[PDB]
Amino acid sequence: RLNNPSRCHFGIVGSIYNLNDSRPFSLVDMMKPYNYLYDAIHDRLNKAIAS
Amino acid sequence: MVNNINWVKLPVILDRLLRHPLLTDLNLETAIQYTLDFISAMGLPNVYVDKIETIDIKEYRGELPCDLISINQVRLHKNGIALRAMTDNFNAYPTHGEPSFKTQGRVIFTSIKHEKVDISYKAIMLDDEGLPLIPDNPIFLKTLELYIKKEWFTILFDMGKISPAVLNNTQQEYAFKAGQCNNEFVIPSVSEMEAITNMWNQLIPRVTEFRRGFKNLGDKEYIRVH
Repeated sequence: RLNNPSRCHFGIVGSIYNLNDSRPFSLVDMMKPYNYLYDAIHDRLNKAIAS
Repeated sequence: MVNNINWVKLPVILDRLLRHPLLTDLNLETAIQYTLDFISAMGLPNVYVDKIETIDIKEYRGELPCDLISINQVRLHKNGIALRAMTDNFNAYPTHGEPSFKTQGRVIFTSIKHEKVDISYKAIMLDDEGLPLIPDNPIFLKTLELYIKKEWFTILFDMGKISPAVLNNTQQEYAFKAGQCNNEFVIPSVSEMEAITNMWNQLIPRVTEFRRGFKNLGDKEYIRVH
C-alpha cells in the first residue's frame, strides 16, 4: 500500500461465511440433520417394503 | 422375572403336599416325575441353567454335551459368527454359503467340516444328589403342589375315590395358579424393561443382533447432535 510499509499480504484471498466472529454455520450444516432423518426414515421405508 | 431363583431341594414340595391326608402316599419317586413334567409343561427359561461349552466338528458332525436340553445359539469359535437353522436337505451329501446347524440327539449337524463351535445351551440345576433342584418361589411351589394334587386326584377320580366336585375345584385352582406362575416367571423386571426399551425405540433400527450373541439387543441407540 502507498502510505503503510507494513501493509502486505500473500496471493491467498478469501472469506468466511460466518456470523459475528464465530465459526461458519454453512448451508450444508443447517440442512444435514434433516438429511440424516430422511435417511433413517427411508431405511424404515425400505425395510417395510422388504417385509 | 422380578424375583430371583433361590434354589431348594425337591422334598420342599413334599413338605407341603403331605399336609393333605389324601396325598400321604406320594413319594420322592413320584415328586421327581411330576416335577419334571411340570417343568417341561411350563417351559420357563429362567428355571434352566445357562451354560456355554465348546466342541469340535469332525465332518459336519459333533458330539453334544450330556445335560443339554435346548440350544440358545451356536457360533464359530474363531469368528464369533452365529449359526442359523439348516434348511438344506442335502448338507453333507455331495453331487458328482452362510453356515448353519441342526441338532436331534447327541449329534449336531453343522455345515462346516472341521471347526470348533461354541454352544450356549440350557440345562437343569442339580442337587448334591443327582436330582432336579427347584425354585423356592412360593408361587412356583404352590403351582407344582397343585399340579401333583390334580394328577393324584385325577387318578383317584378315575378309580371313583374322589367326588367330581373336588376334582373340578382342584383343576380350577391349578389353572389359575398355572396362569399366575406363567406370568410371574415371564413378565420383565425393571432392568429387563430397560433392555426392551433400548431395543424398541431405535431411529435407525438394529436388525443384526443374531450375528452377535444378542449382545447388543439391549444397548441404547445414541444419536449425535447436529
